[PDB]
Amino acid sequence: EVQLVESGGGVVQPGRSLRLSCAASGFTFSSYGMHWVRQAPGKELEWVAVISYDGSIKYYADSVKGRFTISRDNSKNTLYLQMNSLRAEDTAVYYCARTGEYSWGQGTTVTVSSASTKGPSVFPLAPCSESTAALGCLVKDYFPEPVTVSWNSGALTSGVHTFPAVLQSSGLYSLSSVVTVPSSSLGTKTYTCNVDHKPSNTKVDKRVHH
Amino acid sequence: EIVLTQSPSSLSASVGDRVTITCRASQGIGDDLGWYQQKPGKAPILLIYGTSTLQSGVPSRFSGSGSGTDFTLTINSLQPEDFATYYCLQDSNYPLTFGGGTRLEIKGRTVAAPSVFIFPPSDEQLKSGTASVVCLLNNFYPREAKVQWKVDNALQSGNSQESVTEQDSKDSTYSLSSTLTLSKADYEKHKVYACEVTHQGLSSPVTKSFNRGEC
Repeated sequence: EVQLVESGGGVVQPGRSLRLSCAASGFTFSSYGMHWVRQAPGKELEWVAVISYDGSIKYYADSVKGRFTISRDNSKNTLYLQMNSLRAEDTAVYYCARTGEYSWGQGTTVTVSSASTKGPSVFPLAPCSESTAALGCLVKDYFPEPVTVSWNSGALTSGVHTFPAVLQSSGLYSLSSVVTVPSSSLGTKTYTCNVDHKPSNTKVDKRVHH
Repeated sequence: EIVLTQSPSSLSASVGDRVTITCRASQGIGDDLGWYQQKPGKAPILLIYGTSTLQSGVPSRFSGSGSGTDFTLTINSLQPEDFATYYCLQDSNYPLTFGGGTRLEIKGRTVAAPSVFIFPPSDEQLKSGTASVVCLLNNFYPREAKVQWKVDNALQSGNSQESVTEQDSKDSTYSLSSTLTLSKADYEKHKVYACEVTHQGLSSPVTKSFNRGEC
């Protein structure tokens, strides 16, 4: 089966450079032509670069020209994208595309930002004072993505909602994880949220009291 | 560049329904328009290459139609595996262009109002000099909802961030979170913090509120 594997993405500061690679396999790499694409968080996909089968003709987008440069090593079966002078707009997941006169990879994620690696602060979400009750944890002021949340070490999945994180104006991420339970269960069952942020090696369990 | 306008934005259908999605080309692109399927956290799947030319690995359920400026993706006999977001693409000339996308939602079996909760800031966060008031809307349908923060009857804006889960596939519902963020100094100047929710399932807008010291 024809395949492309992207790599080289990561967290980078603005104005800095980064080059992606795309290992092509399962097809004659020197004959086929290649494309670069990117998808910003939530937005539609966006084309950025195109190269010929030999590296002859090359064309970028307007937001990337003069900073992004496309290339290809036909001997190692690889397509390259050097991205210089990176800007916050460039933050996206970049996919490697084949073309025919198509097949898309998993993509590699590039996050450009001036924030530093920082573990999250976990706070209880408990109501103030009905058949169903709600509790949760707020996972605030962390970067980079992702963080994982489970409830009672994975035993409590029914009624759990872990929302997609949002990017705050400070450049830090934040999310909430909630669970709704029968209002009678309060007082004999316990509810603790488990938060993992691998980049900062942050592991926290917080038991939420109503 | 050539603008591909996709219609509609979101779209609800049931397992079995026959549904079609429109993509329009700002100027002529010929027969070179294709169609892609993307599910959350996945890579785009090439449904169709150019116009109606269906591709290997895709069932005959899918169909392309149109030519020139107007194009259409049509799916016969909807299956649970086909609920995703669909994107039209043209490689007629550079730069390559994509449509705004059409998210294919599960047509909710019936209208469900959200369960609304409001969470005050924790004391320990109040230590940190900041305050986060959270408003939760639980398991509602349809997705369209309106959450308005009130602080001593003053309508807030630019003040909060919103988050939506993907559509639950057991009950076809959605959940929404709204975080209002103040400083401790700001938070302590005001007394009643209210969350007002407008949704189709609620005949009147529901207001869940708390007052400082109450918690």
